[PDB]
Amino acid sequence: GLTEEQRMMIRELMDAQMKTFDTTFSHFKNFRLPGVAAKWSQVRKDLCSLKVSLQLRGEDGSVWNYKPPADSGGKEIFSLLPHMADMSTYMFKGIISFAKVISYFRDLPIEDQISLLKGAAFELCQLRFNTVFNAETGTWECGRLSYCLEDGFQQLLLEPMLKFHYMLKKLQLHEEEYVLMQAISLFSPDRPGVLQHRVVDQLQEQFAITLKSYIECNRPQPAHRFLFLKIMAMLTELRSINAQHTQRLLRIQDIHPFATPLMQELFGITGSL
Ligand SMILES: C/C1=C/C(=O)c2c(C)coc2C/C(C)=C/CC1
Repeated sequence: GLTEEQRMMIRELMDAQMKTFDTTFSHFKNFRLPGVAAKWSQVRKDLCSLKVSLQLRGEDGSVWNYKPPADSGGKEIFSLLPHMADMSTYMFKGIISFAKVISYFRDLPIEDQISLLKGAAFELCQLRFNTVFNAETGTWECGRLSYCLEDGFQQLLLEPMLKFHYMLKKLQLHEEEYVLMQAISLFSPDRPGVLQHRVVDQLQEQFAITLKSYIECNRPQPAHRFLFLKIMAMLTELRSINAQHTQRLLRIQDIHPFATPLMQELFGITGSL
């Protein structure tokens, strides 16, 4: 029940997703691993919000498992930051590649392309991570790497990022709906520095209309009443989570540098003290 324009739009997004989302993480390699005054108090609270163990399954069948330390007043809270920076960077590269495939995106001026990616890279990363999230085990399954939430569940949903992943996974979205959420997030006209606000706003509206129509044509079930509005509310929440985590990372970065050059570029860090 979609127009030909809407069908081609979804096709171009799915194509970009297929080409740029390495769902097995096969090419995530050479990453770092944890080694074998009121600022610090808040950096202490900032880091304890995402507490995961790490599993690495080798091709040979071997398994390495890392359990993180407890917070005990020292630098041990930073042990996983280089690894997560390498992951973030790998994911960001895929997101940048995704955007550059999309015709609606490459037709924007280069300055707006950069402003949009700076604004949304983190959000599209989280949308992709949600598709590998296992809500039954509290684990993001990234091919041969697994990230498992330390253990109750009601106390984990207090952290906005974790509640987001559980609540989004519960909607049981299709691949097509995930990629339309990525586009809606990517084409946000009100990111800092955007100049073609009107063109970007018009593109975002078309992506949201496509998503609304996709759901109407393919989801008649009572469980999916208001699904479009639930998705748009999650995107609003994702934007809030994005803002929280940008401030959170800039605080950590300020006392304990860890951002890769790509992250610095995305977060506006110039390289000068
Ligand atoms: C909440 C959370 C953190 C992240 O969003 C990132 C980022 C960003 C990079 O690596 C991770 C680890 C990962 C397995 C994802 C979900 C857990």
